[PDB]
Order: sequence, then C-alpha cells, then structure tokens
Amino acid sequence: MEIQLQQSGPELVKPGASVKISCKASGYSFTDYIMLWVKQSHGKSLEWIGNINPYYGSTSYNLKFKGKATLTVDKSSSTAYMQLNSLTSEDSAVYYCARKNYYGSSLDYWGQGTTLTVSSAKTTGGGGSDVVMTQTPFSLPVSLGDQASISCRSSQSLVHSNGNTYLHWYLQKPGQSPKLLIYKVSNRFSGVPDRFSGSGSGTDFTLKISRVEAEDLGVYFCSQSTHVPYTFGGGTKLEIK
Amino acid sequence: FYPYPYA
Repeated sequence: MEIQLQQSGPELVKPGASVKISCKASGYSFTDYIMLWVKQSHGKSLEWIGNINPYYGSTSYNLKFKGKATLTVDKSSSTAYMQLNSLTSEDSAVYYCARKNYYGSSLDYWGQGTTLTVSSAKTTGGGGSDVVMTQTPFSLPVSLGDQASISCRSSQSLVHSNGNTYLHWYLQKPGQSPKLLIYKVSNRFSGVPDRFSGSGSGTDFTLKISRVEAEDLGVYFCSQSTHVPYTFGGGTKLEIK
Repeated sequence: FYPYPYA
C-alpha cells in the first residue's frame, strides 16, 4: 500500500489564535514508528520541533518549542496532530510531519507540508551544548553534467556508542518536502541513484554527485541524530549557472 | 520495544 503521510490543508489564522495541524499516516503500522515534526520558515533551514511515540503518547520537544507546540496522536485514525498556540507572524512557515525509523534513525517518509500564514488579511495561500551542523558551501552553481561535492561538519563526533554514525542527507526539490537520500553516512536510501555517495567520519562528512542532473537540483541538508536534540545543517542550494 | 529512533 506504500507509505503516505497526508497533512491537513493550508491555514490562514489571526495572530493570537491556535491551529491544530493533522498528519494522517497510511501504508504502515502507525504505533511502530516515532512521528517527528519540523518547521521551515520561508527560505530558512529545517528546525526539529518535537517527537511523539504513538504507542505511548510520550513526547520530547526542542527546548524552543516546548510550551508553544503540543503533539498528540489518535491511534484509531492513525493520525498525529500538532497544535500551535498564541500564533504570531513568526509562526508563519511550512510545517512537516515525518516518520522516523529505528534502524537508521532517519526520516524516511515526509508529509507534503502544511503552510501556515499568521495574518489579519482575509485571503492569501539557543546554542548551549546542542551539536551544530555547518554545511559548505551555502550555494553550489553548476552546469548540468558537472560533478559536485558538498561538506557537512559537526561541532562534535557523531560516532555513537553502538559504533554507528547517524549522519544523513536529505534533498528538498523546489517547492517540495525534503526526501531522504543517504542515511548513516553512506547508505543510499531506496530509489536513490549511484551518482550520489556519502563519506566521512567523526565530525567531517561529504556528499558527492558524480554527475548533476536536473532532478538533483534543490537544497541538500545534512542532519545528525546521534545526539539529542536532533540538528540540521543550514542547507546547500544546488542550482544551475 | 516501540517505536524507537535514538539515544
């Protein structure tokens, strides 16, 4: 039945109001996978909001969203929810739900995204000990056919006690939700072509594309899930000259 | 055992 995460439609709300965004899962056993939520302010990187374990209803939040976002689940309908309260203009963004697996600790399936616009308009549509992910370059212009190489550095080793390194790469095509490309440093996710290859260790990682094709254009994000909270790199936009 | 992603 192939997995699908279907979110509710775009929202237009007044400042101060609340919104409850839904994420209906189908094609898998809802209570066997953590559901994670991500915020993406227009033109910015991805931000981890929090996770919910549908089996227990237990949650964990990014410190900055704790007290702002409330994650719930309805197991009968296999639906996860995120309510955001006291909305301001800074809450306007695209929010995603995404399934998180255990073997890779990666986000294998993403919802299509829900655009929230906080407005009076009638129509239209910190640091601490967190691991920091730095991507270089910010932007990589090429001619189609060129090879490409982009780097991702972590503020500390991503080697985990169990010996694995939970560093993944995602590709977000213009206007779409991110998609998993490589999980755990060098493993290609299902359907990802051989021209993509991940390498590196510890705090130094690289993604290579031996030959850039049109379908490869977009923004590449690295992320780490070896340490909590989960963190994302700032993004590298791959575009044509 | 559920549903687990990491720690």
